[PDB]
Amino acid sequence: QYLLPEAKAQDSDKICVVIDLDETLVHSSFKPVNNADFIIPVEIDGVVHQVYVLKRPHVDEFLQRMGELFECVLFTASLAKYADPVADLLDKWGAFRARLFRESCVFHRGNYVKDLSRLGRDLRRVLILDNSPASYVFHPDNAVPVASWFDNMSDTELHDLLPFFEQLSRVDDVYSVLRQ
Ligand SMILES: COCCCOc1ccnc(C[S@@](=O)c2nc3ccccc3[nH]2)c1C
Ligand SMILES: [Mg+2]
Repeated sequence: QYLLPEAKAQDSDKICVVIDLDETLVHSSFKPVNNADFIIPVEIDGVVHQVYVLKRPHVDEFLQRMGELFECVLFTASLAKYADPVADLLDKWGAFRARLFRESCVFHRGNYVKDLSRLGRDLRRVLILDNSPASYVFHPDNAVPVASWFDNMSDTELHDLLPFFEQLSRVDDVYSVLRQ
């Protein structure tokens, strides 16, 4: 059975957007970072290591606005033990109606593929936002490309992507804009 429960009533009419974490919304690292947005302690084989998390610019405006426009789902290749605490801390608005992690990805030809068909949502109303063209090899026509973000604090891509999602949020069939 499908990766998601049935949409709640607030969410059923909306387009479902699958959103990536790392290098899409945040960039985390084991190397200490000086003025970090948050620091997550992560237990790895019994030893706690600090993870230094930087937020991509305009991520707050971005997530609060997508949480309105869409049934937003976090879908990352990372492990819950790291991604859940990052989410609790980023997601100030209850934007993510679900969280999917490494076990929900398909490992295909050495890549973590987000298989939109296991989602349980009509595919004409599913979008995937990911820095990584491989996570959507199976659904290239459901995808909004975004560049990988590491630390460039002049980045404006989340802000610049918003009027396009504003338009997508209203169509009956995303393929009518993307093209399948
Ligand atoms: C001591 O290093 C061993 C790493 C074990 O993996 C873990 C475990 C917990 N947390 C993290 C933090 S995160 O930066 C991260 N992003 C990733 C993207 C792809 C694959 C693994 C990833 N891991 C990682 C990478
Ligand atoms: Mg990524």
